[PDB]
Amino acid sequence: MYGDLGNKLVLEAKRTKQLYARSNQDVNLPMYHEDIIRNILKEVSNLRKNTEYLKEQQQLGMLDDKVAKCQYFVTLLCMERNKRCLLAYQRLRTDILDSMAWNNNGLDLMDTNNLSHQEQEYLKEYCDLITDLKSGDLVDIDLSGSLVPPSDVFIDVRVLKDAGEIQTEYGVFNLIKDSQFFVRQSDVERLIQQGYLQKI
Amino acid sequence: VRKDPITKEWTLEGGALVLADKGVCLIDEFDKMNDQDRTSIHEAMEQQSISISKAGIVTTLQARCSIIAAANPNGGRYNSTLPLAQNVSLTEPILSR
Amino acid sequence: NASQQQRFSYNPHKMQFIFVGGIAGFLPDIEDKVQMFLTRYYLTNDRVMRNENFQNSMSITPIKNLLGRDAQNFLLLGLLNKNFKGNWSLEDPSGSVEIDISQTIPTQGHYYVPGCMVLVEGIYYSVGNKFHVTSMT
Amino acid sequence: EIPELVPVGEMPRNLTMTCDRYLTNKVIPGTRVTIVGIYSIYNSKNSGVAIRTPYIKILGIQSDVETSSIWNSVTMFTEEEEEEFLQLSRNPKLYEILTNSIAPSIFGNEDIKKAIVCLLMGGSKKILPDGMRLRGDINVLLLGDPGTAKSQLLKFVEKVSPIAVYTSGKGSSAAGLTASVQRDPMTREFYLEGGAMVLADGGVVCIDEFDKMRDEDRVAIHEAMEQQTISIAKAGITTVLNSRTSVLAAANPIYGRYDDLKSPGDNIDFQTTILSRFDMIFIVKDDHNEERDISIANHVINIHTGNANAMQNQQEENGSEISIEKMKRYITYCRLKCAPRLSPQAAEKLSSNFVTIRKQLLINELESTERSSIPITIRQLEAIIRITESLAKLELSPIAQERHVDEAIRLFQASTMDAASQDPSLSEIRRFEQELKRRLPIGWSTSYQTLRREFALDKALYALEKHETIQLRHQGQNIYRSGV
Amino acid sequence: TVYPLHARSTGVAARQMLTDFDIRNINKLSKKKDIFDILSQSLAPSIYGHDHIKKAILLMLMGGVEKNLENGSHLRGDINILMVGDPSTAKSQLLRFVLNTASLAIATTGRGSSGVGLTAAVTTDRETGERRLEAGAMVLADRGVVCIDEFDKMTDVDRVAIHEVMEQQTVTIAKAGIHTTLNARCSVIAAANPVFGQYDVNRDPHQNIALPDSLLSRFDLLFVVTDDINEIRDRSISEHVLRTHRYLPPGYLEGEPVRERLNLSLAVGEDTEIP
Amino acid sequence: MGYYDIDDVLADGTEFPCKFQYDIPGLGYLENNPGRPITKNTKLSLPLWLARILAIVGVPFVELLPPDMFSTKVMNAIKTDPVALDLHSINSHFFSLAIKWIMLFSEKELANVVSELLLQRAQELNHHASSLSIDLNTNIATSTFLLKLEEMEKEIYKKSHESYKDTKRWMFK
Amino acid sequence: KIYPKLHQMDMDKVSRVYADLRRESISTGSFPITVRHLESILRIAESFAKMRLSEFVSSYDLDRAIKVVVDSFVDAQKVSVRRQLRRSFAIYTLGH
Amino acid sequence: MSLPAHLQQTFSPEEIQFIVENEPIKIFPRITTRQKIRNHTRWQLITTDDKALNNMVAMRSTEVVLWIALLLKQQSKCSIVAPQWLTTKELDRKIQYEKTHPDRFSELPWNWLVLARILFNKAKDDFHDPIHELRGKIQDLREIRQIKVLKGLKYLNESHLQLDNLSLLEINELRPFITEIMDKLREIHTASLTA
Ligand SMILES: Nc1ncnc2c1ncn2[C@@H]1O[C@H](COP(=O)(O)OP(=O)(O)OP(O)(O)=S)[C@@H](O)[C@H]1O
Ligand SMILES: Nc1ncnc2c1ncn2[C@@H]1O[C@H](COP(=O)(O)OP(=O)(O)O)[C@@H](O)[C@H]1O
Ligand SMILES: [Mg+2]
Ligand SMILES: [Mg+2]
Repeated sequence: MYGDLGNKLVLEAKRTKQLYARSNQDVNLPMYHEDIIRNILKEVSNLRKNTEYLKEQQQLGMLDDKVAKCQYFVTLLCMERNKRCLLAYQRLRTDILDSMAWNNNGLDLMDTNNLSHQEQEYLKEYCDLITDLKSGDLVDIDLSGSLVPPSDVFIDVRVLKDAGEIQTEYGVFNLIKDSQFFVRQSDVERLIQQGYLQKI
Repeated sequence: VRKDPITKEWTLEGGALVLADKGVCLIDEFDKMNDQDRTSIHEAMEQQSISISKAGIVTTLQARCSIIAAANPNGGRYNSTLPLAQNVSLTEPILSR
Repeated sequence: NASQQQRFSYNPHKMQFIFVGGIAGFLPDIEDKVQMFLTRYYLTNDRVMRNENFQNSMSITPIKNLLGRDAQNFLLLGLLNKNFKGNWSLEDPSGSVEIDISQTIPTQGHYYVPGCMVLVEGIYYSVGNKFHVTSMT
Repeated sequence: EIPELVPVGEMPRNLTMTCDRYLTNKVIPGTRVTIVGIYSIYNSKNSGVAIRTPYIKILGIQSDVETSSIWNSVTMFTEEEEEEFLQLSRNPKLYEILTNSIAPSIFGNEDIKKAIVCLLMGGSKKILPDGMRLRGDINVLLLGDPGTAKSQLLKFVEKVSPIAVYTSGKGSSAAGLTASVQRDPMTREFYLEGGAMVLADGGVVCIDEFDKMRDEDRVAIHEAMEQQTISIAKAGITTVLNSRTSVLAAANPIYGRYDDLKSPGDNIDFQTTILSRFDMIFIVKDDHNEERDISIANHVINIHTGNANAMQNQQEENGSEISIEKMKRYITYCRLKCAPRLSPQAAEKLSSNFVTIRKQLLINELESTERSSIPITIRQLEAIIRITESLAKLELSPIAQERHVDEAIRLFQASTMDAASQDPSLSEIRRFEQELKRRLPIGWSTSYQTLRREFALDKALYALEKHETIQLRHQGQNIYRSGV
Repeated sequence: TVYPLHARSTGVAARQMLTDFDIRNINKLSKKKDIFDILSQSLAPSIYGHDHIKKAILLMLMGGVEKNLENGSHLRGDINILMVGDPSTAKSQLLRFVLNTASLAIATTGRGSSGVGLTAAVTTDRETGERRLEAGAMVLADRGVVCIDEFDKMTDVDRVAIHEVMEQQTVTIAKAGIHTTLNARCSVIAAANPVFGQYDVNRDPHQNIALPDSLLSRFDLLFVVTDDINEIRDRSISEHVLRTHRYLPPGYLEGEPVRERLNLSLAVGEDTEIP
Repeated sequence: MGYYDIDDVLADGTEFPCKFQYDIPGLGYLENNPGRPITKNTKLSLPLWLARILAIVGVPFVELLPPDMFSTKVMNAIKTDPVALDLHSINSHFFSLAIKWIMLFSEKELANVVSELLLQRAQELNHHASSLSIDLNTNIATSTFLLKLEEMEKEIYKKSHESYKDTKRWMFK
Repeated sequence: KIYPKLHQMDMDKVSRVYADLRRESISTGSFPITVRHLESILRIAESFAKMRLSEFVSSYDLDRAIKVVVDSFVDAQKVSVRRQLRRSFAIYTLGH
Repeated sequence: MSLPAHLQQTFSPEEIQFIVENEPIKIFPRITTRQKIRNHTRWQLITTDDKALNNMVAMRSTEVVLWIALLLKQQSKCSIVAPQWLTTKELDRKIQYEKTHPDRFSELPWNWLVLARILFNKAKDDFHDPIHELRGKIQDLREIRQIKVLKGLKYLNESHLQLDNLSLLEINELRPFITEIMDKLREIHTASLTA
């Protein structure tokens, strides 16, 4: 019918869904399916033009209520179905973007070519919105922090990537590669999340 | 392979290159064997393994032989004025072994 | 300066990537010569895919797609050049085809020279593997 | 017993074994297993005194190729190793990793290793609604001069592939390659016993010394290679078995060396029918190049003087190679997980390339006035399709893009078009050479359009370029007398 | 109970039940001016070209009427088709289609079939313990078709049997003290290759085929197929084959292997128009 | 039945056998004849998102025929051996479509069968989800049963198996 | 009871000998010189090392194998080119 | 989104351990923070009672929140007292209760699995009974309770369910299955009752 392109789109969205589910490879959203989006959007334009063509032909012509109502109704239903497929695909991409932003606000701010201009702007402003939340009133708690409960206060860590020297709250950490620390889990959480320290 | 006269099923028995495994196989008058008999030692002389897939018996025997063959030039006399390939009827795949 | 700009190579599908060492660090590599015209063709093709279809809606068929077709009409975007045999032709990333320039009506508001990328239109003929161009702009 | 464990000059010895309950239907013929059993004794009544037939009662079987079917016709891959395979498939250089790990001791032969990777992965099988099915296995033929390591490649493929059978062309019969009708000694009833092409079902069969097969034995492979079914009508049996095997056959042109002086059809004694099945027909040649000979010698010496056992291990641990036990699992996973299908843009490229290939073959046949020994047919278009799908499969990509099409086209041009392009009127050639030698001076150049005006295909210019007396320099628009 | 599912359709009998609606539709379609063209072109949609071979195959599927004349005369009503041509011209895919479509088809190959295996084998019964005949691959196909692929590869000793069958449509057995005459009223469709690799138009169509004329005379139609290298036809065939290779089954995702379970046995037993 | 639920979106886009009731003019855009209209009493396969609406608005335009996936043969198969039924081949979204059909037609008998089917199959998928492989240094039955689950049960199994695996990993850490 | 090893060797000499053998095989010759004839030098050197019951192939056991292989190659050539081939290969059999 | 998929409607077992760690437990201190009649920093916490911490006397049993008892047990500065239900006699009594009443669960505390795991890992030397036997009885109780659960998940109707005396970890691991099968059997029922 008319939703076959939309059906393929939501099938690909399902793939992205399970794709990113897969444990936690924090996979990058498969590059936007621009080509399928363009075709279905063009498919919508043809349907809208058909409604415009039928409506003007109904006025000048002698068209009974039956066909004038039914053809318009079917075209409207097809357009709604295409809208739903597009909306589902976009909403899944938006949800994955939100998850990535929340998890990586403490990890990294990143290939970004997989995102359309609208999605790039959305992510760029969403990071700012998250930072606004982390500073308005809930500044005492780190709203972007880890959601795993803080079981043990003191942990030992191993430096993966050399980072020279980094100043902590009171003293300083000399992040010599392949050197093991024994420090409080509080002041190394960001480094562990980023990917500089490894153990626990 | 042969049909065992007592048990009546196909069984595999080795030949010269298996009876001479990890030894030497001596082939006198190399150039006078039939071509379709001389080509049968191509695998056992380089890969040192006889591959048999006849009568439902798919197996690869082992023949770590060392062929020493005595040949005889075309016409009975070695013509020193001609290259080696023109003095024998053997081809490159068997001369390279 | 010409030596201090940003290397912008266009990923053929849809991307304008960024690329950004010794005494002979300025010497171009062979692949640079290979892709010198490919990048230019990709840029012109993107320009056409943005302007022509939204303004004029015949599609652009790659030259390799003209082989089995006998007398159909095609719109080719190719680099006008002279074959080693001495006859004009269009070069495309997918291939090349000789063009019969006789009985052609060109847009008079342009300079047409070998090496310029043109938009020819005509009927392919498999009898001699030639593209009888009608209007090229 | 293992062929590498039999004593000197001894036949392999069988041993009856019994499974029970959950250890049944666990292995298939041809698989290598390690058994933990009780070496027991039973007195079968079927010729000495007080003799007892020995057997082993199995208490545990530890195959290395999965259970009946492959992974029991499904996926029995632990989650950690499945995640490892997924991580591997995302490697941007996975193709180079797989190529570099196919017979690491064989120097060069990059194209053959790539084709072997494609053969191991295989295409995607299709079953259309109307009933006819399209095979998804790649057959590769390796013609060429002796000493080019074809048999070593075949022996390695017999190891890396999860299911493989190695057979020689000489010692192999038609009834022993496909299916042998045998008479049961007890019940007097005929029954089939599978051959090499049935044991290697779902895998690859390596037929070394292909050209030595008897003419009536090589024909039996014709159906089992394309239709992938074996039809038997013997002794009151009428069955159509299945053999979904890829055939990797190594052959030898007549006269041993290629002998390019002779016609390309004279070197190859295979019929057109048999040659059409093979997807890629490699014709390798001994270059006799000094700079390459030094490299080959230095590589082989390193192989001999123990340096391989260190260099290969270091490369494998570096991540630029894959061990056999890991590539085998990856191949099984890819074959049971992904079956890519072509994108429309890929299909357009494949069609437009098939037309070009057939046009080139037509013009070569017209020039030579003799049918080409190497055929190009619709089966070769399906060959390019299968190569594309295998290239996509090794990356676990569900859809084959134009990158895979470009690489499959390159592989086909490097193997079958190269095999078919081999070339050995004469008066016209002599006249052209003489007239251009006398007219065009020794040190100057003339443009080719001018030579065309003077006048054809003009292979004389290419022949002269071989003799280094002329030289096409300005992108083929200038013919320059190089100095001879 | 014995439930005869057949016809390779996995759940229906060889004699498929005909509903009154189906018979009405069949009669309606029989009135079309070009019913023959529709039925022929609908045979093997995946095989581009070969329209005349498809028409001949369809005519063979419903063979002519068989005349049991007096004085022992017997005019066979079965059509035999031989297809000889260049490699990879769908000579064997057409045979496979006939196997998958005909109500009773038996697959045979030149190499993998002997005369005993094609006519009758004198084996011994085990339940009773006595000599008995076992029907061969071409007596089992009685009132059916036999798809002999790679026809020319049959050995001469194994080719006299099919010669006799196509001659008089009965095999005769005179071994092990058995004198019977089994009935083999089958229509043979065979695919053969030229004597050389490919068909040679410079020679008569006798030295191209490696079969005796006394055997080619029993084939109603001898179709010669040539893989002529064109440019328009090559483009058409390539497009058709690529369309075929992109086919995706209904209940399957893209890039998912086509696993087969065939567990359609949800129940055991019976449980104008111009297309 | 969420709007953005991809499982529901895909379930909606499944063809259903339905005969027409009016000689409707001008339709059939992709129904084999774009310009030419659709005749009355014509049997056609339509997506559920279309046939559902077309079977209520109006005598309704389209009459919905009993699909094969709910035929008496499938019902007998369900009532016979619910665990050993290859419901993935019958329909990858069998349960969502069954729920939609019950909602549309208020079928108090199809629901009473599909609920028992769901319970009986839930027992077995819990058995398979709560059995975790232990390394001494996947089962055949588990892998051959996981091939016979729809897209709904394949998510319940994934969630429950992940929960059991997390509990095991925490307890034995 | 002996399996000599090729640890101490000059792979450059063997590589040069093999390259020269192939170059003279392709032009003015007919004896096929493949990689098998490169491995033949190593195998003959190992046999010579076995003769002395040595567990390591010495330089003498390699020079002798090279001499054996080049002599077998040269003596099978036509008498017209045999003198030139012997003169060309003399630099590898220095010492005997 | 903000909350990951695996944390949607359930608790990760780490969060269950976090919840359990807030319950008070009885300890034998190895230090003494009780200021004498004749400086020092007091705990002055905000989510629990600091009174029992500023008044610790060595080898005088007090009650502190579990996550603090573990923190002190990280050093040698306390000794966690096993709860009375975590002895061989009481575990045998509970096992006998389970084997005697095949329709209802035993009255084990809601945190018995989590507490047993935590105490076995961090306080392995504070049990009056051999820990190799306490583990073997905890596992037996878990097995019996798993058998009873699998035979009650056979009563997953669409109205309700009474899982009396079930622990917290067992409920947490059964939540995504029970609460998603009952949802489907309820959706089917409501679809049928659309009249
Ligand atoms: N490129 C190479 N790299 C490494 N070893 C090689 C190479 N080429 C040849 N060899 C060696 O040379 C020998 C070649 O023997 P095989 O490969 O078994 O015979 P073949 O190459 O198949 O030639 P045939 O079978 O007589 S036509 C083996 O010992 C190989 O290890
Ligand atoms: N006319 C055609 N149309 C479509 N496919 C064809 C055609 N001819 C050959 N093929 C393809 O060639 C492949 C092999 O054909 P095959 O049956 O082996 O022919 P033959 O038996 O004569 O070699 C088939 O997979 C088929 O798809
Ligand atoms: Mg070999
Ligand atoms: Mg055929």
